[PDB]
Amino acid sequence: CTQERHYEHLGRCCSRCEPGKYLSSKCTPTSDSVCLPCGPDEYLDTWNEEDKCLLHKVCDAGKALVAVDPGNHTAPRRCACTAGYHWNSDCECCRRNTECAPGFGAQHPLQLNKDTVCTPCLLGFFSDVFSSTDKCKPWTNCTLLGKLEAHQGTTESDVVCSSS
Amino acid sequence: CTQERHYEHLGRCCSRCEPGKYLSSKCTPTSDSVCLPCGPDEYLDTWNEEDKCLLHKVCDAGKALVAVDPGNHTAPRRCACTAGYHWNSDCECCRRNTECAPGFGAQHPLQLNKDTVCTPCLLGFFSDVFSSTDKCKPWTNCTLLGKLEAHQGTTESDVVCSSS
Amino acid sequence: CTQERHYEHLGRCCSRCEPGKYLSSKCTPTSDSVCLPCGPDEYLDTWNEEDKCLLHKVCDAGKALVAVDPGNHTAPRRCACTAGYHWNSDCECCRRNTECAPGFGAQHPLQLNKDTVCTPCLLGFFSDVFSSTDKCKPWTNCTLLGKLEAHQGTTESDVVCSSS
Amino acid sequence: QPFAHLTINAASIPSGSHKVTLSSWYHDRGWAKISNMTLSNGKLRVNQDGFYYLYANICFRHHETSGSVPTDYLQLMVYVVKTSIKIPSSHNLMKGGSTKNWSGNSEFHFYSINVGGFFKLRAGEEISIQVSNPSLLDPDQDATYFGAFKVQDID
Amino acid sequence: QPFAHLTINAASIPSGSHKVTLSSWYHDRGWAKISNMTLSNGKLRVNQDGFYYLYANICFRHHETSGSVPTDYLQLMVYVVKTSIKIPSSHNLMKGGSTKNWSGNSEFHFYSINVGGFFKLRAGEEISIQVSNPSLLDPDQDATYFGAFKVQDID
Amino acid sequence: QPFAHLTINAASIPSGSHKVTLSSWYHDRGWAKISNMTLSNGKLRVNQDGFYYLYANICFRHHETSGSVPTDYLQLMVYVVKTSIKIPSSHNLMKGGSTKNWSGNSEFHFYSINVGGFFKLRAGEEISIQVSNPSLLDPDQDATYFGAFKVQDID
Ligand SMILES: *[C@@H]1O[C@H](CO)[C@@H](O)[C@H](O)[C@H]1NC(C)=O
Ligand SMILES: *[C@@H]1O[C@H](CO)[C@@H](O)[C@H](O)[C@H]1NC(C)=O
Ligand SMILES: *[C@@H]1O[C@H](CO)[C@@H](O)[C@H](O)[C@H]1NC(C)=O
Ligand SMILES: [Cl-]
Ligand SMILES: [Cl-]
Ligand SMILES: [Cl-]
Ligand SMILES: [Cl-]
Ligand SMILES: [Cl-]
Ligand SMILES: [Cl-]
Ligand code: NA
Ligand code: NA
Ligand code: NA
Repeated sequence: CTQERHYEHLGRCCSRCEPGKYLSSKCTPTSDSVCLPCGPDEYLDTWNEEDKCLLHKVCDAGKALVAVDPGNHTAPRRCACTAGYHWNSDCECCRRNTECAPGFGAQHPLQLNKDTVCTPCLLGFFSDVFSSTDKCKPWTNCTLLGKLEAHQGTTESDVVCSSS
Repeated sequence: CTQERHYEHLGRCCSRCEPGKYLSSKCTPTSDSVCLPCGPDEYLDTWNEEDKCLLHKVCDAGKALVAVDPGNHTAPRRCACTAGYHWNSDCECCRRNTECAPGFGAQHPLQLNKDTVCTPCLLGFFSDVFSSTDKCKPWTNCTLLGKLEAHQGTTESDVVCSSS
Repeated sequence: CTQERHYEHLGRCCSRCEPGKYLSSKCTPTSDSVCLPCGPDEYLDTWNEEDKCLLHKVCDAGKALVAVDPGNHTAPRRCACTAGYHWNSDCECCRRNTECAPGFGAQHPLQLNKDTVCTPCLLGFFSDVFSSTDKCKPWTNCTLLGKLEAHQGTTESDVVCSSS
Repeated sequence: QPFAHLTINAASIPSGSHKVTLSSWYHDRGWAKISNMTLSNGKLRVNQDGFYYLYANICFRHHETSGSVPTDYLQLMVYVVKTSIKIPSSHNLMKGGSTKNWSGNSEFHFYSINVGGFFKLRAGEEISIQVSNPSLLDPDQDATYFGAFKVQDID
Repeated sequence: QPFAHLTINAASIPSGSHKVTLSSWYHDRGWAKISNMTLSNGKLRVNQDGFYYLYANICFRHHETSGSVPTDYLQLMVYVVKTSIKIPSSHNLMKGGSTKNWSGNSEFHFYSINVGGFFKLRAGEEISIQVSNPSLLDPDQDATYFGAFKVQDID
Repeated sequence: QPFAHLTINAASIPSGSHKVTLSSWYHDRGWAKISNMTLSNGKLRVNQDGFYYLYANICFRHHETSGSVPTDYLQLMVYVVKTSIKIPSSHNLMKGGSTKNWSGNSEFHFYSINVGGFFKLRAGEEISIQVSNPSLLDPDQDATYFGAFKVQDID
């Protein structure tokens, strides 16, 4: 019969269970599907026919994970790696963010659960460190120090000021 | 009925098995408990109702364990860590004894299966090493060397003798 | 009955299965042994009564193994450690060949799956390196360099030539 | 037939670096299930005589955001223990684990232990799990668990 | 009763250093066997309801002739996953493995993982294995395998 | 139904650093038990056809009082092997273990292996255990053991 919200069993057409409920007992010849609500910390997000509800994933702080939203009985809990780490699907862990080499800066705004994007330093900016957070900082203005621009700076080093 | 040496089963009051014997077959309506002696290397220390006897622990020399007493059929075998090691309940192994820093000496008598106790060096005594066995040794008497006490010693160093 | 190519079962004397075939169903009172041929990559090398054929070993290149012969349905596949490695029965892996110290050379011809044999350098030959492949090399002939033999060489060092 | 599959109670994992007996598991949640057996604070009690197969999977993990592992000596262990409500002393049925060096520069360290055995259990006898470093326990239901199922009768 | 013991298909082991779901096993060859269950590209499908015992043994190996292991960060893992032909998302049943340092001077490195569990399975549900480093998989039939056998009925 | 749970014979563990087949286990002592199977010098013989579940837990340990582990190359392994009194050659059913670095400054090193599998066994066939470093074997009954129990009939 209907592909959505319905399923066929023993010839007759039965109705599925709404999200938040599981299929306690399937349709008998004398009754329809009996659907009970998901227990504590459990959930189902689709129109299902599952024997039991799924258990919410544990946002383990020991894995540097934190919950963005706890999720309901109809919703999966969503986790993210804490500051400075990004989720890696291969190891299923929070890997350390990639450091940007001198001459390159960490693009801002920094993403929540994503790895650091490294962008080359533009004209007038420099980076002299390896950092996954620090972006390209502007050259020092020698006037602010009451000095003069001796030698111009690069993308890896700042300008040098002389009191001449 | 009686809490000690007796146990109730199927209404009637049966007698338990003495240490050194196990409960082969429990009481029938027409007989009492049948108790057989513990086999080789096996034991039971209390008045029991166990199906079989416990096997004596292995005092593995490979774990630096040694037997204080082998134990009988009514007695648990008792093990201890060999010289220089103490038993640790967390790892269930023979951990290396704690070294006493200079200025501190290992308290004597040294215990069999216990960790080294460190005591500060008293007046007239010193320790110049890290050791879990060596205690505070007395200052050198300069007279015995046919010399004189130049500078007085401390708790971490000996006195110095001069042939003046 | 006959010990070879025959086996007794349920009183009567049945015939075994030839190499390349397995014993699908043993002898019934009304028939003899039913023998089916070994499947793909499978084999049996003797006159057997096995329920199923043995699977050929995997000559894993990841274990530095290589196949000498792939073997048939009546033959085991034979593997060998690649160049520079010998099979070790204890670890069941291809261990690195033993290096011959200076003063010693690797005996030739080098064996396929066997460890390097180290032989002392004879008179007029030397080895100045640790190698599992390099054998004892002959002293340099100073005449070929248009020079003269200053100091004679040893088993660990070459001769030295002077343009005198 | 009786059985049990107990996953770790993620909200009640003990702290510290001392060996403890785990006293909180799930019994009816996710993959956690129990039948004809009773569970009381980490002690899976046998209600029916028989030969059971006992198993345990224990996962240890550590991320660098939690700090650093001290003492340098690290032995991650699991002991499957059979207690009884008639005899005070408890006895190890199965033992597993490994000494580890987690002093590296990597941001994450992981290790899992697995044990399995065929044992003769009587009604009243209890099975419990104890681990060496509870503060390193993986709270995941697929990671840290122990269970049992009856195979044959004693007769 | 239904069962399965699937050994790795040595001629179809994926390459790379990314986690993949293994899609090729032996089912009727050597120790490999299957009964009243169906196998389709690494997905062992359950045909009959019941409580099964699931197990997996995964061996990782590396010889120096193959080169060197890069990145230095090495986490050899195995996930036993339950999928379904009615729900797209898949879920981990069991997890095992260890972080390793294989940057030594030894010519050969080896490590094996083992997991086991008692699970409730319905007809239509599928079990699959995924590993972290498929290029390090041991092709031997005694090394890399996973299986299942029914113990009790659901009722 | 037939079964076996064999713990290591602590008084007959071989010495040396070469791989050997263990030829001494307990069969009726402590947790050690056997039924409808026969044991002859480390060879657990099958007396009744059927599908069995085979398992083994092997623990390796080393304390510094015993000296030091030489050669630096250390691969702790376990092979579960099926022999037969009709064919001379033997074959590995299951394999497990790990390469280890036990050259640290710690006083104690420990490592356990676990393997499990569902196999089809005939009467006359024998199961045996072989380990790489017998001198490192843990003599404890909860540490080093192997067993088997029948699940289904062959038919
Ligand atoms: C949780 O439930 C509320 C109910 O209104 C719903 O709006 C929300 O979308 C659910 N959360 C998620 C992540 O689906
Ligand atoms: C061993 O048996 C003897 C019997 O006289 C007893 O005295 C002794 O206490 C037993 N040993 C222990 C440790 O109980
Ligand atoms: C493979 O089969 C051929 C058939 O002629 C036989 O001659 C050969 O000996 C077999 N190979 C081995 C290694 O036995
Ligand atoms: Cl619960
Ligand atoms: Cl037992
Ligand atoms: Cl196949
Ligand atoms: Cl389940
Ligand atoms: Cl015995
Ligand atoms: Cl088989
Ligand atoms: Na930078
Ligand atoms: Na001191
Ligand atoms: Na040489």
